[PDB]
Amino acid sequence: DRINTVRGPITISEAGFTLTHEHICGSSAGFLRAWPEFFGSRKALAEKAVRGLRRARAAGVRTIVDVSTFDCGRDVSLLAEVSRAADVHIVAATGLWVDPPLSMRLRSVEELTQFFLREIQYGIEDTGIRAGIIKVATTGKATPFQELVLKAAARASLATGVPVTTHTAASQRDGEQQAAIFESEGLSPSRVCIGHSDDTDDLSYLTALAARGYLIGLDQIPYSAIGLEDNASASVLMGNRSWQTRALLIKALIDQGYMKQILVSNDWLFGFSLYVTNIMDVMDRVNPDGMAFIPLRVIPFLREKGVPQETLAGITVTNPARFLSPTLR
Amino acid sequence: DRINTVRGPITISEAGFTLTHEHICGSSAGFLRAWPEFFGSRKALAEKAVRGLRRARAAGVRTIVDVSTFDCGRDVSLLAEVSRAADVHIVAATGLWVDPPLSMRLRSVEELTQFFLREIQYGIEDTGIRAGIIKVATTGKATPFQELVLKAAARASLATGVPVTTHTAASQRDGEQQAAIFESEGLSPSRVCIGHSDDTDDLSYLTALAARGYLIGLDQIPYSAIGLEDNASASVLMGNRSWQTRALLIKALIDQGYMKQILVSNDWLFGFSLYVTNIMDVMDRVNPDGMAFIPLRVIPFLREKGVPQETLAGITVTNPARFLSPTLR
Ligand SMILES: [Co+2]
Ligand SMILES: [Co+2]
Ligand SMILES: [Co+2]
Ligand SMILES: [Co+2]
Repeated sequence: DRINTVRGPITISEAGFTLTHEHICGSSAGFLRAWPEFFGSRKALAEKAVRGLRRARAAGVRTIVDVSTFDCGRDVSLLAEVSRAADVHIVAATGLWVDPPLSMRLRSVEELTQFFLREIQYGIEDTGIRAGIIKVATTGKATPFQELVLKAAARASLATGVPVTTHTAASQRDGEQQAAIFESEGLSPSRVCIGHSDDTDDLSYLTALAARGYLIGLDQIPYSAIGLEDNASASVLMGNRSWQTRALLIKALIDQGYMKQILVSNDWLFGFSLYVTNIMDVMDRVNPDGMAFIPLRVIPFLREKGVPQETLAGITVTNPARFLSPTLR
Repeated sequence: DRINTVRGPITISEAGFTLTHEHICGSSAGFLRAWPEFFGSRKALAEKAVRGLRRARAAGVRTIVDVSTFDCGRDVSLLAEVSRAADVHIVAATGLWVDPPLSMRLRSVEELTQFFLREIQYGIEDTGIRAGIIKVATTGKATPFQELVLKAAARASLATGVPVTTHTAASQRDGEQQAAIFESEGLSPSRVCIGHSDDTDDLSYLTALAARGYLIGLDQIPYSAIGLEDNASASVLMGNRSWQTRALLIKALIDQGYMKQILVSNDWLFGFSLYVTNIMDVMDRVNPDGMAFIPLRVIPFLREKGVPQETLAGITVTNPARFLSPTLR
């Protein structure tokens, strides 16, 4: 029926063209509040985000999913503010990313489940803003704590119908262990997106997941450190393949007959404190289109390579709606 | 000649009997706001904290220094709220503890100096509340990042006259390396307290630092896991020496001529998310006096051993006043 946004519950039909993996600000918990000058200021960060969202909107984007968790420095009232100013829906996330603090690392699976459910059914902090997605992450084989997080995510999903989205190291085929763990919890693959899947050339790894009912997150399309290979921080972050190479996996998955299982995005941000301090400037130099990269560059590129209009709109409208709309299957 | 508190600057006289290493809540950045139900509720924690402070105040305490940092879950507005309600002065801290998030770990010594100076000179978050102390931490030999934190603290202190206080593993003799770094930065030992120094009975270690002019933090006096031996968390946290063993070190340093270098405290808290879930309950079971433990139990203990009121007054009033009052020397 309805989807939780930072401005309240909306009908599925209001989502329209959705980017399913983005960030307003990728930071750490409390870091934006304690040190806004890292980002110019809170106001300059907010203005920059509103500019970016209005540009993506002019290009046809109606909704983004901010998959920043607690430990990724999600600041939900910032998300609320830029949503209202830009008139772009924003779905906020719960879950845990790859930098949980000690107060999280020491929690049991039952405690974590209570936490994730809190931010979905009760709200995030004291904002009354409720998460419409759960974000989790592994980086290679899951640590014992990550195993907890994945189970807690599956359980929160199973109690609410809110889907799970993942950060992976696709090159190490993380999606296979993630999926094995999600299924052990009785979670339906149709409530799970295996993200960062565009970082691999292995089309078999992808179609198998797709054939199992999972969604495939081809969500870092503009990421490439070509031309700046000596920037270590950009190189680890963006890798060494072209955006066209990343974008061509969309076509490949379509040609295998799995367009229904594809979600595309930019994984873009407007502030970034988690690498070298000017990583955001370096990324903006790589992709001046920001979040409008998908509608402005990827969509025409794919149409030029022969992909039908109906298909590109199914991937950017139908699939996100079917993914976000609350269900157990 | 004034000390910053959460309710504004106070005179030296107003500080009175001061506990120099305490916590309202030991947690992680943003944890209390994201998950207050871990602590019953923010209201239940506040009320416990307020009752706690009123009790300490009835026992003679006028001021506490909350040495919770950003990454130790400092919530300065909670500190401001409980300070007003109980009419106990609270000095807030800057610095970093042992759990810095990625957004902190990637920062340079120059950036860390900037952030610490922000919190001292500009204010904590958007509160306008200024830190009156810098807290740093090592656990054995400093990591590459902890070296940067220590250097940045020395520099911040050097620019403001605001003192530095440390978390140590006393058994690893951390004070010796902390001192060497601090001195290499040209920071006066009179502006530094080497904390958690009561965890060891190594007097040659303590008197060497005390001889250099360092203040010695005997700050976990009520910590003892005697009785609850099989409690995993309580033993690691509190060790196996009785409180009277910890307290005797105070008398030890007095008798070796160092009463002016001694600062005493409980290292007590009213919420704690950094160990097993019910750690606060267990600790309250050990020390039902809370922050009143120092004035109600430790002070009379020393008095019975023949330590004059004049000497006790100097340790609990004069010493904290000389320590907190801004100076480079
Ligand atoms: Co990611
Ligand atoms: Co992301
Ligand atoms: Co400590
Ligand atoms: Co402490």
